[PDB]
Amino acid sequence: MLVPKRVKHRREFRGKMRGEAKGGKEVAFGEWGLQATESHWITNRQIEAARIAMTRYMKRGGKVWIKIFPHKSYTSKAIGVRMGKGKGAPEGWVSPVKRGKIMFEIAGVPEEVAREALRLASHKLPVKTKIVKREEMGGES
Amino acid sequence: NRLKEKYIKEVTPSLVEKFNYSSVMQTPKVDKIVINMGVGDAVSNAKNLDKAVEELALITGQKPLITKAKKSIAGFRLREGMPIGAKVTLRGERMYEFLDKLVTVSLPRVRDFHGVSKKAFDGRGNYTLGIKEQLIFPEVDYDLVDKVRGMDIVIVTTANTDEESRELLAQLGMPFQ
Amino acid sequence: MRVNITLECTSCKERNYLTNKNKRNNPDRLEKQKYCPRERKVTLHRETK
Amino acid sequence: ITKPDKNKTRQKRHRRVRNKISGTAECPRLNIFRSNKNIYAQVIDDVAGVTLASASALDKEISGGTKTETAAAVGKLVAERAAEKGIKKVVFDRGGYLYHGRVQALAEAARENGLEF
Amino acid sequence: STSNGRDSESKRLGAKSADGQTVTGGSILYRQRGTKIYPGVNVGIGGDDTLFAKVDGVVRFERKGRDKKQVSVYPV
RNA sequence: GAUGGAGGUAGAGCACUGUUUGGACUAGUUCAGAUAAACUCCGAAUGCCAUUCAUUUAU
RNA sequence: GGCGGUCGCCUCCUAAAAGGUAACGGAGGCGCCCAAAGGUUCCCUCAGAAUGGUUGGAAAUCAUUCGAAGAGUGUAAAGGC
RNA sequence: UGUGGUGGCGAUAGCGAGAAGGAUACACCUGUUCCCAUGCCGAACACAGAAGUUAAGCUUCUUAGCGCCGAUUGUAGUGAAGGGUUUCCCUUUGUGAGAGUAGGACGUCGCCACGC
Ligand SMILES: [Zn+2]
Repeated sequence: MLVPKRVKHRREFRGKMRGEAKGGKEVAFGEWGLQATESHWITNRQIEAARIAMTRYMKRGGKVWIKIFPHKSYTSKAIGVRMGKGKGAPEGWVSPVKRGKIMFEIAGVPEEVAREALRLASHKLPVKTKIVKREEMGGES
Repeated sequence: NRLKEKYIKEVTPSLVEKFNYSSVMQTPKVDKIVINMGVGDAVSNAKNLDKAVEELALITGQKPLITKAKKSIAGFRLREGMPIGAKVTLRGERMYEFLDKLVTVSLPRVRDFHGVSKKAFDGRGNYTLGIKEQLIFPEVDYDLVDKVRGMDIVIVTTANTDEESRELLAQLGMPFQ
Repeated sequence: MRVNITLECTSCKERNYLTNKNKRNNPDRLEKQKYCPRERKVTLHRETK
Repeated sequence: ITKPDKNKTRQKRHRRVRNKISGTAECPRLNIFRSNKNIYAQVIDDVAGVTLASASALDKEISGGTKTETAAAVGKLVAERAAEKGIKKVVFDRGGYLYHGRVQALAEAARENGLEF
Repeated sequence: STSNGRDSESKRLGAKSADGQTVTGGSILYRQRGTKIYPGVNVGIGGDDTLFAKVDGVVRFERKGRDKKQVSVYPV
């Protein structure tokens, strides 16, 4: 599980995703991408589950870029406790993802291994996805 | 006094030719001489800056400044403004007399004649000597001394490239290796 | 240690002013030249013993 | 080492003198320049941005001494010349110097021959 | 069981007269902390940075060089 | 409706402070990519304050 | 309801770009101190880094060169300088 | 015209690299007797000067590497008016950025003095 070292604030607000990605919508470092087409929260455990599945399938390695980091914490109260007093205790970490964001990148491996690995990563996740390659600019090798 | 003649009569023609100076303003000089004492022991015994100052003033006709803390570090039991060391600055004739007594009387009292290192030029043309004790001078005495301590020296000049000062400094004395 | 105080005139004896001081810092009595309104003049005022 | 020029160090003090001193046409601004061999003086109003009178150290005809005595003559000259233009109520800008030496000489000579400060 | 729960009274800071409004002597123009805005022709500063008119005239918010603002009052 | 103005939100940005991924490097700085409620080099729509102003209206 | 906490005052976020705005919402301070740490007149410019230097070490104190602020501002934070 | 001084205007006025120049003026430079000064030092500030020099400041001129001033049209947002599940999304009408760019830019306006 990824965790931020040293937060400045222990609790915070949650909202208000209102989808459209602000940042990385193109492949930057690899050859193949996994782009989210819905907007949702994505947690520590979902990322690690997807990463383990993606790497296990690629015997002889290759490389993998995780491009999504959980910055924002949770809180929650307990069963049997009435409404009222201040926020609960923090339990978890998440990152909000909006539609358009590329989330993983793979390279050093032909199509079918990369496509199978990105297929296995998506069943571990709560979003709809596409698979994209680097298309066309002044230079794309 | 002793070296203004020496400048305008041996050295300025030399240095003006060796680097082909179109003007004589271009020829470097000696601006300052600054002496330092790092006592660091008024921490313990208040009567240490006193001896440092007595010795430094035995050297030159000038009561030295007093340098204080400038911050507070607990490694050395330092608050702010704890008077630590003394310093002196030398202009004009106080500089030429002091350079002469450095080259011609005092320095060679030091043995194991390593003179002056040459990794000692700042990279911009000023030089800093080094002294371990006080007994190297004819202004000091035998018995009065009680500690092995010596003084730092810095000689500042008006030179761009180190070697210009190397020559302008050896030419007046300072017996380098 | 800090205590309110009154300064009293030294010619007409009128307590004209109220002020402060720290009495472990200033152990003795304050002394100021202040305008005295009864005489319309600047006079040496002193703190009440 | 790098010795700085003095003229910039005194521009840095002159800009702080001028946050208070300023000159209108009722109360023009008596300025001063002091160089290595002279001292000058102008009488300046600022809403219009112009000079009303002037006098210079060794430009026109002052001499009869070359100690601080050159300054008092300039003070007397601007006093007479500005009284010629109906001027009595100036304000004194030191430049960035001290009110002490040969600027005090010019100022004093101004105060004897017609200009109320 | 919380240890928060306290605040101070709001202070009603801001602009108290508009650009282009005529104003009588002594009327407040702007309440602030520190000089966000500066005093200009015929305007004073108080002890806690409030800006006030000295003379009757119209109010004009202007620009002070590159990055500062000014208030002036101009009589007819 | 027209004209002037005060102010930092919705964007989006990484100059400042937190949080953060790759690569080159070395002392023994750099090239890229993200992020924020108590971050800001920037910055709307609308609302608000005015005016010897205009057109309708009756407060 | 009880038990627990809270009860006046200051600064920030919430607060939807004027002002105002709830909650047993999220974070901190106050119940003083200074005879100069107040007034006024002159003068001054910071924190670091790199290079050399005896004790002296990473780091006390000296010298030079870069350095718009990365310091300081009696005390919390914001706005200022 | 050239140079000294003193002013307005958002650095389009700045920074760095490069050249040249002493006619007067500006400077560096030379000294401490006398007014004044160093928490040590005539370094500075203060004064007396006029041997020396354009090396440094200063002035003029070249340079778009760093800063600065930047449109247009496209997007993101959002006044009004409507529609699906209402977490969110869409269609008309009006407004319209921040980025990213084409371009600008090595100042411009004025008073005084002296010299040509
Ligand atoms: Zn009385």
